[PDB]
Amino acid sequence: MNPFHELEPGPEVPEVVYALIEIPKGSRNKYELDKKTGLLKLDRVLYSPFFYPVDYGIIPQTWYDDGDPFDIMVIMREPVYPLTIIEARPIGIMKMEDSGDKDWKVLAVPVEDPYFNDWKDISDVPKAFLDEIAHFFQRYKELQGKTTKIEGWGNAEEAKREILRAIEMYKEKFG
Amino acid sequence: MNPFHELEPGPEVPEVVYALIEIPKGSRNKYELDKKTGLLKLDRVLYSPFFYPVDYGIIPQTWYDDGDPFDIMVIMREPVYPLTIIEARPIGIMKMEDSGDKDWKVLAVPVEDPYFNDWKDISDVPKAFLDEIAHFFQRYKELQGKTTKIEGWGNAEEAKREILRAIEMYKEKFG
Amino acid sequence: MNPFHELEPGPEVPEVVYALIEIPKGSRNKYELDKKTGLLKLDRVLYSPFFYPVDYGIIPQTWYDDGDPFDIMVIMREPVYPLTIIEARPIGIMKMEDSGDKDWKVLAVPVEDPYFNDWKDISDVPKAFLDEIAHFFQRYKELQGKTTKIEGWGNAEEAKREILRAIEMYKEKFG
Amino acid sequence: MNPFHELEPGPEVPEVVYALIEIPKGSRNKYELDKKTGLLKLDRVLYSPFFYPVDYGIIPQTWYDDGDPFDIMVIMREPVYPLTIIEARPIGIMKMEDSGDKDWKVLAVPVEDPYFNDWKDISDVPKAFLDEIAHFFQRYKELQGKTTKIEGWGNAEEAKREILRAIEMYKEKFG
Amino acid sequence: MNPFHELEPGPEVPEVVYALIEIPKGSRNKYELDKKTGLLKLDRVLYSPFFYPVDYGIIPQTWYDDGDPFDIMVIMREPVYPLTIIEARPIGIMKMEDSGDKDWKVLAVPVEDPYFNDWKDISDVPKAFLDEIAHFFQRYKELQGKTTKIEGWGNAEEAKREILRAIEMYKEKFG
Amino acid sequence: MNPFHELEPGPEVPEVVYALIEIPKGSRNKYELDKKTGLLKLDRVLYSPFFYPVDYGIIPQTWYDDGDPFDIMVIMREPVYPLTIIEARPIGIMKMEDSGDKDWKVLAVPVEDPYFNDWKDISDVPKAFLDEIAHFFQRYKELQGKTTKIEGWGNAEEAKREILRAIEMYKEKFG
Ligand SMILES: [Mn+2]
Ligand SMILES: [Mn+2]
Ligand SMILES: [Mn+2]
Ligand SMILES: [Mn+2]
Ligand SMILES: [Mn+2]
Ligand SMILES: [Mn+2]
Repeated sequence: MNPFHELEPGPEVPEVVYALIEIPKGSRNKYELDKKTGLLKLDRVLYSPFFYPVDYGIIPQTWYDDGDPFDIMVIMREPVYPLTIIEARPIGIMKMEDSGDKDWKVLAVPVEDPYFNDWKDISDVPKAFLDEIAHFFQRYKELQGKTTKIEGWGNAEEAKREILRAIEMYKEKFG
Repeated sequence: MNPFHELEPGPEVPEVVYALIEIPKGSRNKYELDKKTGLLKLDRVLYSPFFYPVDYGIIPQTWYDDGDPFDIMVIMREPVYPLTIIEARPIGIMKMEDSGDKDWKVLAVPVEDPYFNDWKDISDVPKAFLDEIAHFFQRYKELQGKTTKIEGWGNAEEAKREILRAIEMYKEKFG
Repeated sequence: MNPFHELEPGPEVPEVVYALIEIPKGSRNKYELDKKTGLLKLDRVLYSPFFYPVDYGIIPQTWYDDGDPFDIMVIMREPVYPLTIIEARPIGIMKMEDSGDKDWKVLAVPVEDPYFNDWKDISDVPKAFLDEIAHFFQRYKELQGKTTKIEGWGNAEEAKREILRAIEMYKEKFG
Repeated sequence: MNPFHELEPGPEVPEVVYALIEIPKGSRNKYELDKKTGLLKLDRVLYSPFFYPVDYGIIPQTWYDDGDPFDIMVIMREPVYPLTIIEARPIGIMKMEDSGDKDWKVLAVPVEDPYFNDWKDISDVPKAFLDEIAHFFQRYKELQGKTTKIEGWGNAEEAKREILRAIEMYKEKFG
Repeated sequence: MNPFHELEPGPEVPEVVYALIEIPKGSRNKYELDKKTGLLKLDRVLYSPFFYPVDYGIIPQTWYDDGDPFDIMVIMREPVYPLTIIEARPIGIMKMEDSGDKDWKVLAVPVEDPYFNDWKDISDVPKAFLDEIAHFFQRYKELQGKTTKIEGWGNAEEAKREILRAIEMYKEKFG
Repeated sequence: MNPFHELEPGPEVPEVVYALIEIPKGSRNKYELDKKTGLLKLDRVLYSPFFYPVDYGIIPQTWYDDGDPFDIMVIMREPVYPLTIIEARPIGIMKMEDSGDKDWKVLAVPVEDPYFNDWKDISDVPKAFLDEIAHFFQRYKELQGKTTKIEGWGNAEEAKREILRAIEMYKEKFG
């Protein structure tokens, strides 16, 4: 029972996808779905006193250029628990490379929080909030000798194209 | 692996049942067991700044008039995590309709918290605490245009009859 | 010393005011400044499982129609501690009556959280969030038999005029 | 100003007293009012992984056999912040000796939490909860080599007589 | 899907084992893996206001003298969620009997928290921290009439011998 | 009264100093004592999702090259509340420049937490923890366009000399 393989990418792809959350906002512990058992695993404790600024996880049945499930960041007011599924509306995409392939990350809002009803595109997000997320990813591995370049942000349409591409990559890899 | 179908309704039905908790007390996020995978899912974020006043979930292998597993509310001092099983003693039952069928909810205490040892019936609960729970359910969907009528509270015996009825409903539906 | 009397209403009244916080967002306990002494006092525990949706306090050296210091609600991502001073930009005002008294409340954002840099008027707030604040005040005293009437929301300009009026009422009262 | 000296012992002594809280329920840090100044001070960190089971503080303008202000324990569902004033109804008293000193402690409920409306005497408290409070004081200083003797619990009447006695000791000491 | 049987004892036994956490540090609720379904279950609420001083759980595919999976205590700065796997370096072992067979417990640190990089043996732990853990286990069931004798602490080498013995016990019992 | 002016620098200067805490570990809100009044004020919300890695405050009756009270960082397992006094043993000093000003900060442990009994100098601190504190100050104002230079860490002896120097600067400034 590995929810990464068992759940479909979403109920109305790519307008609404499922986000399987691994890390709640506010966590300094970096969790991930164990590849084998699908249990939650501690990947590492961040080397710096930083916390995930968003609920962070993966879209089920996706694969990406970086050889991982496609990352998704969901803006939740109250963080969820790890392994919670959220119906999420993609509104943009963070463009970054940590190495050699794209490690881009979808930015999304919960469909079922009315607070975010008018958040439909990247332009709807407060600039300082985008800058805080980009900064987190730019620096959170700095003490691990890792450097990352944030290229910028793409819009909702680009996010949705990339989601479809990641769904196709998963089908091509696993069938 | 869906714990709703896999776990028995309880170790000594209906004097002690299992409560599979979906929502810890204090949550504004309304979680539920995903029908298909049995993973935790965000159903919605409550539209108002209210929090679940009890640990809330379902009794495994039950079905009810409203076409859902039978709801159970467990009074915990320290909330549990979602998907935690609690051995629970039914002490009463909240009578309400949100629509057209009974959406009644068992009120229970943890067998293994000695704080609640003398809580055996509805009359053992502070009146204001019952009124706070009823009020939560009366108003928590008010901004979703939903109206609910709380009829009142039934006693431990009535709660136990309803649990047995819900166990029979599940057997009749699924076998 | 009593901070309600010792602090000025703000550093750039009424464009920027001091909010002296009594109740952090997420509190079910209703604290209030004892103007006998400067000390935080538990006014009551809310009768329902509701939490303050905003950091809630008073503007120093103000008074109001309801015989209290003028209320201010500050939108904070991370709640502050009681008795914390926040430099706040008024962006609107909630118009409500409590138990027959005009009991309006300023809505404001923290000047020094860049997240809110572009919140400058009431139209900048998500409608669902305004609705949730109003609903809270509509229902939080319902089990206490008290009645509130929410009239609606005024804009930043009206909030600022009310601030000036409340500043004069303090002079009228104590001066 | 020093709130231990500036506040009265209560608004309706000894039926209702002020509890000036030093330690919120759930704290492992042992705070205490610095009666040099009014300020909260870290007295120590408990040597064991135990937490205060009650909101713990002092009654203003009291003194006691052990050379401290008279201790009061308030049963709060949601803990208050340190230095919060609570209007408290004494319902009993814990009789204990600390390091050879009479060090009894009032047990009280908040007047303004309707949850506790019918708690008026020591027989209203769950026995397991009384046991847990006593056990905490029995063992919390064990790694510090200190010995405590818990004698038992007295009723509301005895608590109130002790409150009056402690009020007179303050006059004897400072008056 | 029972993670106790499904996961291997560790990636580099016995230098690095997997710790499947049942109870996060700070919990008063005592959780355990349900024997049958492998869901988290509330075993009991501790009878005293004590909290687990470490993240507590089991090593997968182990069995011990006491007829349970072998216990492991992991020192985490930020507690994990129940059912999280942690790669853990054994540094010592708490020797205790609660009854008649050894109920010894491995003490470990997370490999992937650099804070603990130089914690490799029992001598690396602050004495007061060992004393706090031993005290917790000595007293936490005191109100349940249970008495426990803490014998002392063994070193990293002894911990590793015992882990290997527990791995062999599991193979002998289940195959 | 203003605790920065009313409290002495410590009970056994400079071996033991008072730390007046402004910011609890784990805070993203940057609080500071308003030396206009004694009151806690929100200075800003950090622009990045970082949290203070230490309990952060000032030493009473000190002043410094940067025109502020001398900064002190206290390593607390459980964070204290703002405005809490902690008796602290200096063990080292972080040497850094903020915006062109010498802005060094004492590192200290609480005298009354036995966990830290053997932390008496800078070599007693895990290197990763020193690195995480420095990194925090290296990057926490990066989105604010401010530059900091971390020089390194000095030992307990140097910290204590700096404390004496800062005590004299307060006399120079106010005396
Ligand atoms: Mn990726
Ligand atoms: Mn139902
Ligand atoms: Mn008002
Ligand atoms: Mn005493
Ligand atoms: Mn064992
Ligand atoms: Mn400085």
